[PDB]
Amino acid sequence: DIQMTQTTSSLSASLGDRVTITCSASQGINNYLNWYQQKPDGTVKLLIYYTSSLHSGVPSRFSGSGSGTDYSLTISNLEPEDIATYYCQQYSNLPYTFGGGTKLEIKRTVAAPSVFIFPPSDEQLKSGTASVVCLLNNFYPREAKVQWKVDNALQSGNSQESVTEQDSKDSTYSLSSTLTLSKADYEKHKVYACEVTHQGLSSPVTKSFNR
Amino acid sequence: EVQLQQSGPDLVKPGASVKISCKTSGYTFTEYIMHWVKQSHGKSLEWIGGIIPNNGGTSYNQKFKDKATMTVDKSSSTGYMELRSLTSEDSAVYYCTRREVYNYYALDYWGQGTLVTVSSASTKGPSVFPLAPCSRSESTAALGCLVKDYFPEPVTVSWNSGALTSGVHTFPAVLQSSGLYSLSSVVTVPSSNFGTQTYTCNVDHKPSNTKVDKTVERKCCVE
Repeated sequence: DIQMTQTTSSLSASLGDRVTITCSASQGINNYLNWYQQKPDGTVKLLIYYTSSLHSGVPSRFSGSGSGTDYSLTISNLEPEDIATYYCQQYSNLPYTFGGGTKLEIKRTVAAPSVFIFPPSDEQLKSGTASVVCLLNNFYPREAKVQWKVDNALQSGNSQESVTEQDSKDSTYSLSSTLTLSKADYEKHKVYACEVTHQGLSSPVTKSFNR
Repeated sequence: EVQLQQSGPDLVKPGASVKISCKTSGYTFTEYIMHWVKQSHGKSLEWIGGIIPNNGGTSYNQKFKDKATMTVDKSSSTGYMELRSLTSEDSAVYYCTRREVYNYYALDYWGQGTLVTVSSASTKGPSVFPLAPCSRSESTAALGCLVKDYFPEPVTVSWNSGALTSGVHTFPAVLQSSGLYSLSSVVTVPSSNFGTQTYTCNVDHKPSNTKVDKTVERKCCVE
């Protein structure tokens, strides 16, 4: 076999909104359907069993519905701690099968990042590589442009970004941009600048240091 | 409290086998069926199989009949799953779970997961560098640790031996062109509170048996 389909794998919702996650089975599963919540840290919890029975300790904002092939998990009023991936699972037949999951993207009010720049440590430099790090802390939405400038020359192809999962309390993201240079290239330049563009910023913010 | 405590991450060679443990506590082991679940890259969930701890009877997903073997040790309340003839398709997170009966069956408790990486590449422990500003007076200050050039995933990072959690962001690892991983862990503090502590990141890389503490020097003084 029974295929469980969660057609919508990425679902946007606003805090306080009603949210509906849908699952369809390839054949009737006679209400033998459970829902699980997986947090960004990989922890899994049972929410709903046998279509509509709330697991003890689960908030009453969670409910389940459906029959035959078509099942839904409904969050009556979305809270920031609900950021997670939701999976359905049938136990009508062996093998037990799971839907592909639905990850929430929580919509909150715009917040600009606070920006920080870190030079490489001597401890790293002595081994022949320099990492320069730019941090964008606690912002929304996810879209941000981070441009490196070295002695006022725009850089390309020598940085990598990483982004946290949305925070369970404030629904924000944080992002690192890491510029990687050889020691020799690092010591050839003076000014290292991180330029940040974001919806919450009325003009771009630059953080910089002099070597 | 019911707990399913899984064994640590494991790097293993293609063709080898690996055995994952699930040590249970806080309930009568023999009274609940244990099920195992695989989560790959794509975060797709698969049911592998289950075992009746009371008599050792097993049910397998036919996709896993030639891959997995489930066993129990009743005396230590522990389930085991052994995966044989490993390929890179077996790189995944593996969960143990308990089945509750309410014939309404659900997996009511889940272990923390075990990341198995199947690779020919050798383990390498991370180098841990301080992230500290060139200089100070804003409303927040940031500092961090750069956890560079390790294989395989994962690493764990705490601050001040788990005493500092508020305002910590530990980034997901990025795969570098070198085929080694790197991440940063940062913490922000309100400027007024910055001086109220020291900042030490604690980095654990189990596959290399690496444990590193790095104190990020605040630079408070001036001559």
